[PDB]
Amino acid sequence: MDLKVVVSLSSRLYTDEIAKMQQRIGCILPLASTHGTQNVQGLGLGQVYSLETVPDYVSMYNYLSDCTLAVLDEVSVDSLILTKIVPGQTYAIKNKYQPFFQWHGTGSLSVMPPVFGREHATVKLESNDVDIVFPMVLPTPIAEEVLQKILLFNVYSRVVVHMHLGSVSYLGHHYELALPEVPGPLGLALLDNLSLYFCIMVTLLPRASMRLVRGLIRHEHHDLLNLFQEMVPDEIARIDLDDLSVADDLSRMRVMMTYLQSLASLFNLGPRLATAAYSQETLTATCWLR
Amino acid sequence: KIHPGVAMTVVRTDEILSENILFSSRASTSMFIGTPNVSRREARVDAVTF
Amino acid sequence: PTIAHQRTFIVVKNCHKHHISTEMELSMLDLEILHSIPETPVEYAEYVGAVKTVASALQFGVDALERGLINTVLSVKLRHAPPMFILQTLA
Amino acid sequence: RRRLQRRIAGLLPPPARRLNISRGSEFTRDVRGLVEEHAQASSLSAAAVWRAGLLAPGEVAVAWSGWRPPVFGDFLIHASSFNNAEATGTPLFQFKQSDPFSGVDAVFTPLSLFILMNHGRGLTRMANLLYDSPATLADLVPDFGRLVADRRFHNFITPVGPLVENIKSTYLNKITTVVHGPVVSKAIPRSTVKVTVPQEAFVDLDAWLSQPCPADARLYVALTYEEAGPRFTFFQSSRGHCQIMNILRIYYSPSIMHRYAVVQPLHIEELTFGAVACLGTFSATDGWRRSAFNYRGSSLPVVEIDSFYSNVSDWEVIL
Repeated sequence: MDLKVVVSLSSRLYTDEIAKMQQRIGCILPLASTHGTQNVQGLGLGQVYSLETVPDYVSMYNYLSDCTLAVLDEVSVDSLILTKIVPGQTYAIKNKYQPFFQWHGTGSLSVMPPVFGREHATVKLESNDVDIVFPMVLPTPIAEEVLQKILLFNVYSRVVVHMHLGSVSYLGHHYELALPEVPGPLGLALLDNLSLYFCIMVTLLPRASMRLVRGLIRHEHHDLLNLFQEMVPDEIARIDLDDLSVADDLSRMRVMMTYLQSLASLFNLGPRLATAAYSQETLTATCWLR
Repeated sequence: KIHPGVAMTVVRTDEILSENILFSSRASTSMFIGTPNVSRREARVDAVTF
Repeated sequence: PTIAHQRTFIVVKNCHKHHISTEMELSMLDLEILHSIPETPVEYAEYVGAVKTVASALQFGVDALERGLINTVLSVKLRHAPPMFILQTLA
Repeated sequence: RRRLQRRIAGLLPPPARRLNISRGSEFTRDVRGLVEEHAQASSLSAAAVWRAGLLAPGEVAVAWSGWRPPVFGDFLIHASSFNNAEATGTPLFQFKQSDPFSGVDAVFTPLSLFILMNHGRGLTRMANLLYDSPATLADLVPDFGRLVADRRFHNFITPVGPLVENIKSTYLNKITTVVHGPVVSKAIPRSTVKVTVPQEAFVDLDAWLSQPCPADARLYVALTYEEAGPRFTFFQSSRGHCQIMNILRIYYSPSIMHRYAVVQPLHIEELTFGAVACLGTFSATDGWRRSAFNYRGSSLPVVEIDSFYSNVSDWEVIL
């Protein structure tokens, strides 16, 4: 099967732009159309991530999850060649991303809009008058962390501690990601769905877990219990004054597991890539689309 | 239907479907022709798209 | 040259590549009945139509490339063509 | 070291992904070897079996191409529950029965599953014309109104892919469904099967929104519980599952207000508002060509998904 997309640049390409795009070989690029020959407009994430002050992340997640992906391998003057990522094939993807997030063995990579700034991943084509930005491919234990940091900065905006939430902290180095103030109507609808889910959580949550954790803060000193600072909250106590029953707790647990998967799919946005056999000396991972 | 203190100049644009004539002198462009290679892009469950 | 009452203009022109590609689509039925051998005349009469389909799809794909080469040549003649009202004064 | 060379000499050559042709009018041996696909059926003789390559291990080759064979499901059902004059490509819905060793299954067309939704309270002309007695369908499910009321109907129906082969048996019918894989027919002359979903149930979601053009537009089913009874709407969307759950909450946000307004969730199990599941992927350029399903005197409009790849998933709740 032939998966190869030649993107013919309508203009030429300068030598420094040749070097800057030749540095980004092996980096995943989204594609508007899945066909054999495309133009440079519609390539990359730079359409919805235009040269403006505010970033709109879920407007780019609406772009990333929809359109097809491609891995940049060969780029010369007047044309750059790509290799499509279709489901049902297996690809080798290299760790060629400027925030050096070390990939785990057989982990999961979730491609993402560039959270560490536009200019951290951008090739400016002055001759072709378009601006190609590159989506960041970071592992899902780090990707979920930076997405929840974005949404916690969203819900902590009217209250404001800032530099701790505004930066991701990795074992290699702590990195500072760019944060919007308004994602538009597409971003507030995400916290609308999340707030509806959290409200139905605080409806159907059981009480035996509260009866465990109240007496276990009052009994045992665990590292999972240090964040309370040895304080049992008042809603926990005034709920635990009511006597317990297992018959309602089974019906609460049977609607808790089904809802938690639906809450997990709320942060599962963006394309998911599954890896295999990643070695740090070759920096490549035999990785197929999930 | 009385006059305000101001006038206005109304600028509009007008598309026109022409029927052009292209001249091009003899031997003005050297070109190299490749080979028309068929491929296999995607095999669906009933049709493969060359 | 000069007129007595020395310049050399070294200029470089670079070629520009032009990729064109159309997509034909052939059903898997008239390939699996194309690979097999027919025994009865009503299956040979279908294998004939199945080789006509793949032949007129391949010939469609190589007709749409000598139709696309002329389109590319005409659309690259149409980009290095400044209009008459500029070249009647410039030339 | 030469025996290993002869072993690799059969293992080296990949499928021809490209082939530089000179003319299409010549139709060479090489482009014929490129376009030829090996068949899955032949006449029962040693020459036709050896030339079809049926005895080859793993795939078919006369003696890896992206083509995976489908896996079929075979269901012995009650012949009064199914109508034999239905279309060939129609999705079916197996009800996980409550009896431990029942040897007869319970499958449901979206017309067959519709008269479960109606009785207790277009399609309804055709769904009442196909099945003259809904009481023989209402006892396949042992407790339908109970299971709907506590919102546990979605995890009891599992979709089993579209029908391909249905032998008209008298008492205990047997049907063949592609439960996963390429939806292709099993017949002696092989022909294409198109997934027929009724038009008043099928609601498009790409046009309900009204420049990125993806390749595959996945098909979704949606069992959603309303006040008039549960519903089965079939969604066509080009976006992923993480997008389909958000846009399905956006699409069904008035109906959550309606279900919260007309009844009150006095129990904790009435909180769930339906669940959806992916039924499989089809091409986005030529999908969902409308057609008709002509029964004896009436015809309901039907939508016909061609080149379907059945891949069912577990239900994702909508809330």
